[PDB]
Amino acid sequence: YYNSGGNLGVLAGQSSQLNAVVDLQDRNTELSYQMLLANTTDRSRYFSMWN
Amino acid sequence: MTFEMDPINEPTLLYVLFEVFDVARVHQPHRGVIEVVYLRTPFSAGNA
Amino acid sequence: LSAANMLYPIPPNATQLPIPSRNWAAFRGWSLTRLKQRETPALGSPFDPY
Amino acid sequence: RYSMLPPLYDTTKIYLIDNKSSDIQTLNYQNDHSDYLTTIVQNSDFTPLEASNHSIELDERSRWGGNLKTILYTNLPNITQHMFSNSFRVKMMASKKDGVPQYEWFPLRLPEGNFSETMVIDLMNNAIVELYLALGRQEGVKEEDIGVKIDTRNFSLGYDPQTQLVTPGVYTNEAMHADIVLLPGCAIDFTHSRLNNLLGIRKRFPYQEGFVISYEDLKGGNIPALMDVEEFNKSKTVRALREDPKGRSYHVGEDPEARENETAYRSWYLAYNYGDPEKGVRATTLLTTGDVTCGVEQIYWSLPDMALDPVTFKASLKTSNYPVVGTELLPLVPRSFYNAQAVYSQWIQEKTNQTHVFNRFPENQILVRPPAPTITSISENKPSLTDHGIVPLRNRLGGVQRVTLTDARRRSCPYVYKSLGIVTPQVLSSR
Repeated sequence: YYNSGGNLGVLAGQSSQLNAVVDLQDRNTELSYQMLLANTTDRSRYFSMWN
Repeated sequence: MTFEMDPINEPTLLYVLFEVFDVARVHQPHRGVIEVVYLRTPFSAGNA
Repeated sequence: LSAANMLYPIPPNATQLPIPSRNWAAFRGWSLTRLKQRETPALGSPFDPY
Repeated sequence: RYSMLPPLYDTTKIYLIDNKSSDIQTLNYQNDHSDYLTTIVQNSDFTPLEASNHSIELDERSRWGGNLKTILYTNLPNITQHMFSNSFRVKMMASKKDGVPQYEWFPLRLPEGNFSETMVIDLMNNAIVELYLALGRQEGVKEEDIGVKIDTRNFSLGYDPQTQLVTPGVYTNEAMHADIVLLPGCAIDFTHSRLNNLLGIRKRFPYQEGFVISYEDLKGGNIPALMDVEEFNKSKTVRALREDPKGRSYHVGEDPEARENETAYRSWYLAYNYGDPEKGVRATTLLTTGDVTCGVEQIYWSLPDMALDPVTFKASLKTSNYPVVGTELLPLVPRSFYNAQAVYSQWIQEKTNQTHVFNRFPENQILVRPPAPTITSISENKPSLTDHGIVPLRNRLGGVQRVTLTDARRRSCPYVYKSLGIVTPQVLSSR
């Protein structure tokens, strides 16, 4: 799940209790990640680990 | 904005992308304490 | 990516498509394309029945 | 700060409506008014849903903490699978051929809807009958020895301390309080039922799970047999009534009258304040008011993405452990009536309706229809307007709040029709 307030991921310190992950269904992580890879590496090779 | 496009025999969508600055600072003062501050400008929190 | 994702419906056979919105500041630029409704799952909700 | 517009000073209002869930079409596309997400923005020109990223800022220097005057309004039926009021176990006879009987516990189910304390009792016995009309009459057991039967009237008002029989020849037709008649080797289970409180039967020590009440426990509460009226010319008296129209023996303990005149029908109401108050039933139970609502169970409220963790509560993401902000009592009320028609309307209702469903045995003085008690109480969903105390707020309230309404067992209550809150934040103390 990404960009979904319905199932927003949590990542905060037990003592803090204040979630550090603030997502908005307006953003698009999925696509963002894609383009990112095509700019740092050769998006033609394959890598099973990350499928 | 006014987009003129070719007609298609099926429902479509106009995917727009208002390139902005989606940045966030992470501050860790003490052990087991994460304080973050997001800021996407323009379009801070929707438009109204 | 750094950009706000917007989605406006385009009725079948439609040609013109206006979109009103206003920015109080200055961004970076525009970027756009076209997608098919059937191939675009309605996000935000934990499940799309259609 | 409202991110845009101009910021406002102290004494502001942030409303959390249920009329906003339809517009958020993307978040509550699975949950119904129990844990939906709302936009506490309300700008008025930015289309339905928007401002998901925008946050309603509050200063770093001082923390707020406003009231919370919510407006709840449910519509929960009297009986439903949710509150565990539809089912209720009860060991009844299964077969009896060649003196080869048997008893086995069977879970019963009641339809959703029907209310009224009297109507529910007739339904509890109606379930007893349908069980017999599927397993009973096909195997061996007669219509006479039907185990378990809820009543309401006192079976010892006409009893005389000499003869030991109900001199009227008929049990007094006037309900007092509901109970549970039992036959040899048969009881009712109420470990997983709230129908027990409805009858007006609570344990002195509710903290101990297991509300079993067998026939063996109802010692010293035998129902006094009727007197043979048609055979009273000068002598007879001692001779109790055995049969009647259609011929249905009352199941006497034996032929004698000494230590016997009694039948094999243990009563709960007789065991209470007529038994021996030292080792009887009156040691672990208690004669309480009926109360249709079954219990004064109080719901929980919470708003994780806005109100601070109340003292010892901890942050997490699950609808079964949200940080409660304040508790309210469920908006279900009792509505006292008064039907003088009762008992007299019973004699007429048998004609209003086409078929005697409840009153299948209009002959037997024990397996009849329970006399309709005076002052019927019905549930009435009243829209409450509570007054919650001051609650601290976050450092930066979210755009899309999460209004949750937890129950007693920590879970959604699919009977919420209205659920809105108003918050009026104000400064408390600086750092």
